[PDB]
Amino acid sequence: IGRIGYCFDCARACMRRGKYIRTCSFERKLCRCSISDIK
Amino acid sequence: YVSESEPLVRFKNSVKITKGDLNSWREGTDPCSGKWFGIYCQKGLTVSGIHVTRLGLSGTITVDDLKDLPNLKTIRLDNNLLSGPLPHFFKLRGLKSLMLSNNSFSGEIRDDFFKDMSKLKRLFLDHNKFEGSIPSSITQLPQLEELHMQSNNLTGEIPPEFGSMKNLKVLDLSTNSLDGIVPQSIADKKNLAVNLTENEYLCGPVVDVGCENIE
Repeated sequence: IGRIGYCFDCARACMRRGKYIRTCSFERKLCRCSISDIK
Repeated sequence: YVSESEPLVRFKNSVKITKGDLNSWREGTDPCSGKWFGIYCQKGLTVSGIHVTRLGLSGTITVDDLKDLPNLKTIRLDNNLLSGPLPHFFKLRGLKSLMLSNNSFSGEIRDDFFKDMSKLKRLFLDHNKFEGSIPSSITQLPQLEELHMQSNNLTGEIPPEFGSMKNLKVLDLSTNSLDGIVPQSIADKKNLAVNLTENEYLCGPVVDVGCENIE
């Protein structure tokens, strides 16, 4: 497991929803994306 | 007016100055002479503003004396070393502008603190050490145009009442730890300049953040 690794996976998770990454923390297992779609 | 020298002089003794001084606040002289450091007067007749900036005022302050200045409309105590919770500003009923930027005022401001301050137009509480929630009475200020509370230790949700503030044009709550979801009313509001950045856990309409954790 890893922290920065987690945010990259968050980034990808967000990208496969057409959204930008917004919020990421490994300790809280929270990855949040934007509401808006990529421009 | 000379009579207005009495409350100011009392106020001068109720604070600890550690840089410069207020020796130009001489009891029995009209504070509107032009000789008083930091005094603004309306039409050069009656004291309407007090500006005691960068004097290293430290410890607790009391402002009660200032209620005897009928035309006092602005106070600026920016850039000092004030700490403790807010003094009795609410006794200064005609106050239009209150500036406390860059001090160490602390605690959670009691929700009803501002109820008696219906004339406030500008409120700067930024760069202090306020914690807990935004007091609900701030949202009830019918004349408020600007609120700056950036750089404190604030938490909890942002009250939706902000969206229904007729005169509000500037709302800076950045770099706190405000929480939960942003009320839609706030995003809806017409020509409002808002800044909610550096509140990590905020989600919703203005910060542009889906609330759902996708992990």
